[PDB]
Formats: sequence, structure tokens, C-alpha cells
Amino acid sequence: GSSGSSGTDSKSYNCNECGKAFTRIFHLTRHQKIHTRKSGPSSG
Ligand SMILES: [Zn+2]
Repeated sequence: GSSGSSGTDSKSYNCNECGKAFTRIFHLTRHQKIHTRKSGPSSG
């Protein structure tokens, strides 16, 4: 046989909440701001 081997690793931060890939890590962190919400008023 000797087919070979698999397994690669390429730096890439992507939001696993919506589905958006970014270049840096600070760009994604500033995006999760819209994801997180707050609780208080019932009506909402
Ligand atoms: Zn997102």
C-alpha cells in the first residue's frame, strides 16, 4: 500500500454560531457582539 497520510492545520478563525470566516482573531471577537444578548424586560 503506502498510500500516505492525512492531517492539515491552517490558522483560520470562523464563527461557528452563524457561519463567517475571518482572517484575524480580533475581527471575529468584535463580531460575537451581535450574537450575545441581554435579559431584563418581559415584553422583549
Ligand atoms: Zn457569528
